[PDB]
Amino acid sequence: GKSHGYRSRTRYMFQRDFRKHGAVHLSTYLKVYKVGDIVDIKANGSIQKGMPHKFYQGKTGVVYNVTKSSVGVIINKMVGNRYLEKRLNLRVEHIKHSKCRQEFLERVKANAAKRAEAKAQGVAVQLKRQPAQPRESRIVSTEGNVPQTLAPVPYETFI
Amino acid sequence: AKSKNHTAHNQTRKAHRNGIKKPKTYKYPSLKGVDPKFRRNHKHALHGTAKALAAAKK
Amino acid sequence: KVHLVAIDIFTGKKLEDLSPSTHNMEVPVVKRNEYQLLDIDDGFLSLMNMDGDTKDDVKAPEGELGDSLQTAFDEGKDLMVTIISAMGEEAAISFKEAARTD
Amino acid sequence: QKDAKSSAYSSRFQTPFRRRREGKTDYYQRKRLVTQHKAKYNTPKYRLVVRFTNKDIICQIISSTITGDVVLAAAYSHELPRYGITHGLTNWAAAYATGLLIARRTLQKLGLDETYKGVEEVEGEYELTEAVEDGPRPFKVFLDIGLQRTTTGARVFGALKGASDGGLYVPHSENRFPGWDFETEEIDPELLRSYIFGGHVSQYMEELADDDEERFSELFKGYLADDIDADSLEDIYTSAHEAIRADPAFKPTEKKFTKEQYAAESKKYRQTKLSKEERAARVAAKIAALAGQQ
Amino acid sequence: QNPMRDLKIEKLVLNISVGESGDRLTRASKVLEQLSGQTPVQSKARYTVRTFGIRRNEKIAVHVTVRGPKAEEILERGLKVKEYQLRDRNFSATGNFGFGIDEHIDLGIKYDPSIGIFGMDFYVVMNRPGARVTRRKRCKGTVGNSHKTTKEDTVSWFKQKYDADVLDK
RNA sequence: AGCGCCGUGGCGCAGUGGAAGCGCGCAGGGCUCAUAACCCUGAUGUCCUCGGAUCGAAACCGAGCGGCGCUACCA
RNA sequence: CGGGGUCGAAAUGACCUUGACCUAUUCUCAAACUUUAAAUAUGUAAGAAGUCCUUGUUACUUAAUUGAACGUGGACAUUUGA
RNA sequence: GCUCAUGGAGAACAGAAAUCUCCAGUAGAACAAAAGGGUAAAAGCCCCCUUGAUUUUGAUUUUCAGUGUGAAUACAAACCA
RNA sequence: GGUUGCGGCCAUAUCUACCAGAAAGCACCGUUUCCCGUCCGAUCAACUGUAGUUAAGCUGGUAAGAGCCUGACCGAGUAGUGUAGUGGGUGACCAUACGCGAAACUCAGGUGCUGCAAUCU
Repeated sequence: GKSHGYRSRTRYMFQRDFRKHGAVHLSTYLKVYKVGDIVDIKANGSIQKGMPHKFYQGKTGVVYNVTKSSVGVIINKMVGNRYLEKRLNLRVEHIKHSKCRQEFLERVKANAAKRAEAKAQGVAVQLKRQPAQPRESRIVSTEGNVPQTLAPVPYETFI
Repeated sequence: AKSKNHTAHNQTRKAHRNGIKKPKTYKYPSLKGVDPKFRRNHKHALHGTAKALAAAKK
Repeated sequence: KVHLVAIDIFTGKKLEDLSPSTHNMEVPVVKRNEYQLLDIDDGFLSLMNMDGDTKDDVKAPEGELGDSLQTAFDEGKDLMVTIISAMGEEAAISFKEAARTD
Repeated sequence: QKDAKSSAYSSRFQTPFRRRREGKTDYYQRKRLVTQHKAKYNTPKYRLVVRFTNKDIICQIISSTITGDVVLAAAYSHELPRYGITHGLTNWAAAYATGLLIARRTLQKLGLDETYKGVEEVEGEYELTEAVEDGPRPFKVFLDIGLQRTTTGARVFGALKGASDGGLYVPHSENRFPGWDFETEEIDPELLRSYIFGGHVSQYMEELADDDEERFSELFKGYLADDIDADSLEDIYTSAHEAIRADPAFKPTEKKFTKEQYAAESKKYRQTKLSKEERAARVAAKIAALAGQQ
Repeated sequence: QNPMRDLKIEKLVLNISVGESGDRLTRASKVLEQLSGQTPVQSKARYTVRTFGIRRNEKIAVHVTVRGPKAEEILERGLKVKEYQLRDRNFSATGNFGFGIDEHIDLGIKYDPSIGIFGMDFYVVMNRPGARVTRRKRCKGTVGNSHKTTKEDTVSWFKQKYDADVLDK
């Protein structure tokens, strides 16, 4: 028979961890969650209530709703030829924040600081990120740094 | 007389023809699925603020 | 298709049938139960369980088994009798002596 | 031989948390207590922690953050003598008094004390600090006893009643204050008031005084020094409750010294780690002694 | 050094393992509580076997755990019936020890024909303080090996007490 | 080759998780001049082997070994 | 301390051998074992529906004009956020 | 409220295995079953009290046509433990 | 700096064997009338803080310590892997080009840090 269950092909996925079995630490509960918060999803198999599906394991979503011990999350899910909005009533043991979003907000306020300084002096912020541009010329010296000539090595069996 | 049981061949070409349109995200989304306590208070608060703004500009 | 031959058991009467190997055929939920033996009144077997002095039961199967059992009770040596409960049609089938627990 | 565990055992070993190795917390309970309805996002969950040493009581108002629990208030049997108790700094009555004290301290620093006065006229009955009308709700606080056996007739619940009388909305039930007859589910407020003002202690004093003066001298020795008796103890407890309601405002010590003087002596007396080079020296001396063939 | 690592007893315990259940076990319990002045505690099975003719949870035995001056009094009565002579084979690897005997009425009992006869297993747990440092709920800890107790120190204590000798091995 | 059944005393055949039944055979005694038959008596069963589950198996589920059976058609 | 062979009367007495168990060592392995752990594939963010400041609303929440959600007013442009 | 399997050391009958006591014991046990995850002041063992295995109907996830069935998740208003 | 309480991360924090411990604080400890629970005031409840001890717990230090953690200009740019080729080879397989890049091992280092409050020469 063919077996396709809610917790199928999930063994190593909800394997808790090595040397981290047992209970959960408390920042998982003391953290805070608001509408519009972006969150990651990894599931704690030690908490068999409020779980997500293995599809949503290791995924990312946005909050829309908040309750006693649980949080609403929106996800987009490919179904045939479209992305469908899917709403999950998850538990915070399985939730965590997205540090990408945190760092984005920090970049935002720093960009604002730059705009403030450039309102103070008119000094051409250039706020946008730019890639690792190709590098510029220079002169490398040789003092104490003579080039050692190298060449290949013969074939040794090494047994 | 057996047959071809299954294959995902050509499905992604079919999808990516006119495919994977992101869902149109909207301002002021559904307040369905939301905590009804919050729904109720949100209703009364909006009634209050509408009244207040109309009284500020009547 | 299968020819089947089985003996109706509360009567001792042969039953021959035949039917395809893949069609469904009914089975009861028969179970035998041991019971102790007390002073036999008229045909009601005077039995009991460990937690009950019950069983104004199946009325003395008339077979040679029944008569031999009557004689064994006449010479005592209590005989744990076994029955069966096929379709709620109870009947006694055999017995054994209390080799211990005299 | 048997007193040597395996490398694999010690490798695959998972520690518990620190406080659990030390036998001081139940993260089960701590979770149940500090975790909060996420609709109440940042509004904390205020515990009233109470703890019992030998020769002391502690009662604290505590909250919970991500770095550590955080404090508002405190209370101590070893500063009750400001408010007028000298002996029995771990008893039921002192527990009640500490709870009352920390309650009035909080309501002092938050102005809930004129409102939610609490209770002054005490008889020993079950009633909670029900809120005012058209006004701020009383301070909601939840008890935390750590590991101590919830059991009928304990100084922890004495402290709890002290807080509730001091004007804190702590939730509880009357089925553990002493005098709670089990089959006839009724509490005895007069017996409870006796335990408040020192009923059982005074009973012990009375019986020893009639029969066993040698134990009456061996212990209660400070009471002998102070010339105490079975009405003075009630009167001082009452006057001390009044003084607590008067000036609960936490006058601390003077400390006689400075932090870095305490630390100078402690660091002086301290030990210290044997560094890498002198570790090499240590092993080399071991070599030259023993591997030097005597 | 010896400030308060001085030795003492934690407990005596008396076990009786009746071959089966029944009035014999009840009578053994009656005997133990008649001696102790306090009620005993019965003991059920663990699993099943016919060689003894037993089953799981069938009340095979009884025991008691007692302490203090009463415990040591009962102990020295056991010793005087045992002529104050014991075995290093009987002593354990920790300092705890014991001995199994017959004829409990030797301890000075007004026998009754009902109670019958019962043999016994006395066992003795000695220690030093820190008992609750291991056996409490809070700030639990495993004692130091220095403060631990052992066969040799325990037998030395037991000999210098009573001047009562034991066997070689 | 595929599938199914069965292995219980010296023999044959029953046996249903709390723990082996019967007959014939065996042995002893007695009658008999002796053996039979006869009367009074007792005993005998790694339950095919290994492993498992079970608090515990002959039984209940795997591994193997054996004695059998059934399948084997349209060309 | 399983089997035993010997000294001998035997002795938790002595010796010898042999399967166990313990110790650390060694050779080889695992689709349904694993501490570890890639490559490739995969989710999300990279702003105007935004950021900040102020204060309006509510029967929600808070001990609390505290917080939450939605807003007023104002500011933040040319690089409005790779 | 306790901490299991197992091993070691003891205690008459009592032995390999009966009950009691001490040491270690990160789980090598147990949780109705299949297997897999999960769990050590517990979700295991014992003990106490109970009947939320209740009512109202809606939302959501899985299978998925985003139909049903089945199972589960998180809430609101009630009544209860 | 030490100690106590509530703690965050939950082994640099554990484990084993020893050594030491000013003060203060914890703790050990003393007692059973009172509420309370036990076969047993051992556990737990209550009383004194008196009788006494820092031996144990607790804190720290030692160990060419086991373990854990980190780093390596150690192994190893190896093994594996993505893409290309009318590349080689009988084939298994391999090399090359554009790219990513382990683990084990070997060696070196480290052995809890820290928040709120209170307290100690």
